[PDB]
Amino acid sequence: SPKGTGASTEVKQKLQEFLLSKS
Amino acid sequence: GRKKIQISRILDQRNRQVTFTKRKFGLMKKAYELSVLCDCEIALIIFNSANRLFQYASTDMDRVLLKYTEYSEPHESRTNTDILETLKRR
Amino acid sequence: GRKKIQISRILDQRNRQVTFTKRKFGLMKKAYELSVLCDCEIALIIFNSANRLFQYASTDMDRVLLKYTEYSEPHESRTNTDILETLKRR
DNA sequence: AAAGCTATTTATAAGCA
DNA sequence: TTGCTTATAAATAGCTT
Repeated sequence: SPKGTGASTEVKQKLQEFLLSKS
Repeated sequence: GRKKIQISRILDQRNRQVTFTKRKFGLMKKAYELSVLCDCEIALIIFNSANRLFQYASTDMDRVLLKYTEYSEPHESRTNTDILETLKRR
Repeated sequence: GRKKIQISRILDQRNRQVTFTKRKFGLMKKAYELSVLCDCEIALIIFNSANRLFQYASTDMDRVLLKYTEYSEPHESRTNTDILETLKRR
């Protein structure tokens, strides 16, 4: 039963700039 | 389940917490299955009232979310309503 | 199902396509249920071999993923590798 | 790849250990 | 909670065609 850290630290960054500009 | 239950915010906070845990697992289980059976990548993101984040990834959330930056055109998107809707319609 | 099936890449491309569609739906169905039952937000991202994107969102996909990006605290994060084991137990 | 139809396998509300 | 146990409700593999 393994938990863990946030999913990513960098990718999350790239994902965001995208989501926002998607507007 | 030993008795049929409608789908609406479980009131008893005790039972609404036992169920969240039980199902959340089953959901991820099926995700995982669909993932292996049909050889496809899947990301699953859950958020509870307390905004506690829960997630799954057939391999790595990194790959998928990143791989979702390129092909952003959803050949199929659904809202809670589509499902609710498509539930009666058929 | 009328017969028990192991979980491994369905070989017959015909059957591996009939199953993807059937399950994908059920998965989203449960997502939706978990969503309403336990009042929580969920994003579901699927990618098939042909990289065709399929997705679901209890309400809005952009919202969930955003909230996600700005989420640095820790949380539950599973995989199939993980899930497989958690299953090898019960 | 498309719809129904069981026969069965799963998933799980309640129980109660 | 902290779980395991077990009737029922559900999901669905494999057939028609």
